[PDB]
Amino acid sequence: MKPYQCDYCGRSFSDPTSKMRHLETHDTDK
Ligand SMILES: [Zn+2]
Repeated sequence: MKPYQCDYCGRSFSDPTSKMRHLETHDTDK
């Protein structure tokens, strides 16, 4: 078991897919 957590969020995603979208769409400054 290894939680796919976000380095900035501290939130553990149990799925690499949504942890992926969440990490790439984190780039929503504009
Ligand atoms: Zn995040």
